[PDB]
Amino acid sequence: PNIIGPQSGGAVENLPLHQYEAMGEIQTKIPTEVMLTERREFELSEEGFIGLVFRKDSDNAAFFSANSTQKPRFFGNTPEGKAAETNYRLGTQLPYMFI
Amino acid sequence: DKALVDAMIAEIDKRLSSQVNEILHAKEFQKLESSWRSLKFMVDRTDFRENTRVEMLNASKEDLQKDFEDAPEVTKSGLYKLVYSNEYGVFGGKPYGIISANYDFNVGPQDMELLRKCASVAAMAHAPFIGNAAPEVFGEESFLKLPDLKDLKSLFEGPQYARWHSFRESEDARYVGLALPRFLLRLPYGEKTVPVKAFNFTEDVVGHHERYLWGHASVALTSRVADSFAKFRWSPNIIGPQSGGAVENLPLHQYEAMGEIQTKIPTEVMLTERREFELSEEGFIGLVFRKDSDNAAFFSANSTQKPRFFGNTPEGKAAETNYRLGTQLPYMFIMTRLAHYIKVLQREQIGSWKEKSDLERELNHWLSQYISDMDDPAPAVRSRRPLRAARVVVEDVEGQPGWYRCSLQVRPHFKYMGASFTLSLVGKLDK
Amino acid sequence: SLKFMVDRTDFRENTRVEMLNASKEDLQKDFEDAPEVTKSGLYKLVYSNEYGVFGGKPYGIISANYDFNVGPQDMELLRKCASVAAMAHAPFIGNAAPE
Amino acid sequence: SLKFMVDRTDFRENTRVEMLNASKEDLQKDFEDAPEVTKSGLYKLVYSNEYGVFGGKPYGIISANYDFNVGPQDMELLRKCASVAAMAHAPFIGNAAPEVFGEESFLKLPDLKDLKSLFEGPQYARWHSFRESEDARYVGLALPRFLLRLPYGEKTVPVKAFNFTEDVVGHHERYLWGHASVALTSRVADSFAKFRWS
Amino acid sequence: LPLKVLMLGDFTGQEDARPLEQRAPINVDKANFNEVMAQQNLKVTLTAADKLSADPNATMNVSLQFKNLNDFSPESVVNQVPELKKLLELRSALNALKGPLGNLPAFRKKLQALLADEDGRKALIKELGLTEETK
Amino acid sequence: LPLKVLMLGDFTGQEDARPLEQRAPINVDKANFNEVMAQQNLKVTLTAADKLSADPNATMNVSLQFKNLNDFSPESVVNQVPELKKLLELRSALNALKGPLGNLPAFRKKLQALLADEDGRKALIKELGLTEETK
Repeated sequence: PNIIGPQSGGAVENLPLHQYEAMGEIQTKIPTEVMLTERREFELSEEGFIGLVFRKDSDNAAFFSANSTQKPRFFGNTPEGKAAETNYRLGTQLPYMFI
Repeated sequence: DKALVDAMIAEIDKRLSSQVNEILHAKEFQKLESSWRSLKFMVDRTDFRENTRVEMLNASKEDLQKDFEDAPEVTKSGLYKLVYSNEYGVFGGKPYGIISANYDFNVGPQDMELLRKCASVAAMAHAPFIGNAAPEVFGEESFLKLPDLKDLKSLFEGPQYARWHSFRESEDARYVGLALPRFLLRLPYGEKTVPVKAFNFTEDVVGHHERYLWGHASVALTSRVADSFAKFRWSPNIIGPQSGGAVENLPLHQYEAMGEIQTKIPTEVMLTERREFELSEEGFIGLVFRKDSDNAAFFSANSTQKPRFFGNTPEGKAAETNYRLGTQLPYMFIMTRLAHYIKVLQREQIGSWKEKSDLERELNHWLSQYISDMDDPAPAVRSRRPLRAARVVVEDVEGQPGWYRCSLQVRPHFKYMGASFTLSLVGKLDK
Repeated sequence: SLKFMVDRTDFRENTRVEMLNASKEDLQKDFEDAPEVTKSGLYKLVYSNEYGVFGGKPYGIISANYDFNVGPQDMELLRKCASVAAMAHAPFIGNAAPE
Repeated sequence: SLKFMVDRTDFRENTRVEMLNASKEDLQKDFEDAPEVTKSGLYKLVYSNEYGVFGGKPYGIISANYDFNVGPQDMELLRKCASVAAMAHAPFIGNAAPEVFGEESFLKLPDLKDLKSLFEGPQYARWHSFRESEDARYVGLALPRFLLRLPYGEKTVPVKAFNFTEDVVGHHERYLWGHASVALTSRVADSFAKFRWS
Repeated sequence: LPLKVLMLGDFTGQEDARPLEQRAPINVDKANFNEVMAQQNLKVTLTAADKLSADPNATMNVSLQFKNLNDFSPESVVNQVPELKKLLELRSALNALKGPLGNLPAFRKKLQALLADEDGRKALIKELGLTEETK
Repeated sequence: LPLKVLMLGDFTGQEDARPLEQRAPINVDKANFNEVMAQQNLKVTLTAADKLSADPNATMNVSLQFKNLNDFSPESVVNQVPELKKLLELRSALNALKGPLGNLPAFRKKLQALLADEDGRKALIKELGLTEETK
């Protein structure tokens, strides 16, 4: 279950780095194609993707969450309906399915 | 110079070994060896100090049919004479516990007729007849093609199994039990693993696994019955890796594969859980092999008899429960021993001053001897006391003073034989 | 990438990995060829030779070294891998292509 | 190796040893010949003539001067010795051969990367089952051997008349190696000599 | 009540003339198993492919007898098959010669004894003599 | 209760004909260890490469006997191997001669006695005579 956090154990440490000339300055090729923002990561998470985000200015990346492909179901906003949603959402996430 | 002499020895033994393979792999030779070797394998795993006995009766399948066809009725057959007549039906004698036949059966009409007669015999003297099934029964050359069979249930729909299907419906089918794949008796001869004197013999098993000395699994099942009896004097503990249906210490044979090493499976195949279950549904007793070990287990001992379906009502489901108990050997062994005790002990009572209610009183006190009706008896202790409840009623044979009609019904402890699980994540679950 | 995986594990902690050479094209070939998933080649040594074998062991998870598009072939492949994973209670992990 | 054992014990402390000449081959011969272990020749004068005799005495332990491989014969022999030891409550100690670890000699033990993984192979199927038996408590096998004699030398180990200088080649098998089981047996003897417990 | 089992099967190489009702059962246990085999008297008359030569038409008929399970070992099979027994005697003659355990005069005397068996084929005698070192 | 151990092993060069149940155990202690070896009677009949010559086909068969542990010393091995014992006698003859402890007449008389042993090879006698100084 411990696979979804910078500290929890979803952190990927010791990524390759590559400093090269930019517009007269120096920059490193990002270990991942892009430097994913928190908003864009969250968007990907909503669409059931597992985005490995890069920690800016380091050689560390992290998996903020491991949602499966399955899309959560919505239920009526009642005590029972919200309990149904809670139970179904637990099913949709890999950290709990591994258990 | 000696190096050339050694080369002469190498070639001499090479030729001698080529010939010795022919005798050792002769079907006539193996039939004789496997019979006696499998017999000792049985015998030496029993304990004769625990009131266990075995007798040998030399008979071929052909002559079994000869006798049963020759006789006007089963009660006059030669086999009936010294199974029933000289045992169960003799004052001062003893009843045969079970019959182990060292045979393979096909779908052939002769084999089916033989099973019919053995079912009748077993029924009359309350003892099961155990044997094995041949590979061709499943329309395959050997048991090594069991993995290729897509569906056994559909396979048995063919007209070829018309007689076998009728056999499973007989009330006598409860006393027949056939086993599936064979198992190794001997590890192939080898300078290291299984050396011989003088002659440097290295047995060469070809592509044909029939070169291996396969043994009748019926013996392995017979050792299961013996162990349960040796410990408890009852034979229900024969259907589990832990319960006592486990067969331990199987022969192993590591040999070169595709550049790697592998061991010849003690049974022809490594039966999957799904395939075992399929065989169980078709009333076969499949000895499954525990992957990567030298242990095999009998997950269940269903008889040949096919369970009957009843209407889905309270009474109908009770009928199904009762009928299914009858179809399984682990429970029939209980009734068999009860039948043997009643026959013996009751003959001792003939001539005594017994009124109707006298039989109900004494029979009740007797049966209680094998009942464990506690809230929670120690698990597998229930073993020595197989029954949980029992009921006896006695009536009078009207117009025949001194004769009675007795009904004995029993509720045995249940064996754990499968379950379905529903997993679910949940929030706000009661702690 | 395989070694990068392997050498960051610890085989002393009862961790095991097996390699099974298969292209996406032949995965579809096998799954389309077979009458049902229970008779697929992949099912045979994921489920049959493991989880459904007395004395054996169950596969923890399946890692597929593939990129998936929205293509109908890729979607069908995911459908079959979802069915397999469900039957033997192990997740199927892979990657998505840029397109 | 026998004297090396004997002279490091103390017979004044109620310690006793008996010798019974038997090869591994004939051990199997006897145990296979007999219908049951209770009728084996070895059982007869381990158990029957000792532990199970009024006025007698029980054998403390059995030291077998053998090397065992993964061979089926060796495994069967261990099975019978486990049964014997269990019945008369005395452990059977011996040694393991180099080839048990799939190496030519014990000098390649440093090269073995992982013993635990090595024993997963099908080759050790019977050995693995043996370790699971309830009788396995009465078996104990030792690993590398040990030197018994220092090679002959004009200074270190001289002989009379003949000026002999033993020449140990590249093969360390030239050294007079001894069964470590004896060294372990002296350990049992010392503990008993001091405390009457082992 | 003891638990008695009845093992029925073809324990011999042939059917008996005696009716089933007349032939008797044999009680077996650990302390007489071998004695039972000895008393039962086992025999196999069978023909196998003769692979001591290079002829497809060559066949070997053997008459094996068993008293105990030890008699199914290759060592007993050879002893009851002259066509192999003589080859084993040859084997012992050649190992003795090659290990220098006997001189040439004894070797030649023993060789002639081995090959004297009238039940041997001349083809086999030739293959046996071809194994003799020239010296 | 004493602590009695049973040492089981192949203490002899050969298996015994006597059944395991029939052969008896021997009580051993510090005050009779040697006596036990003497009574046990040890013997080794074995062949080793003959390195007293330059022939790969030359082999030496020895029959060693042991009464005590002292009999495993090279000194006892030589004494029980005529092919080496004669060489040791030669050694003593040459050291005596070289240290001037005997005259030429005694030397030649003793030499002939040494080389007279009929169990010696003529090849060995030649190598022994080649060690004699010309004078």
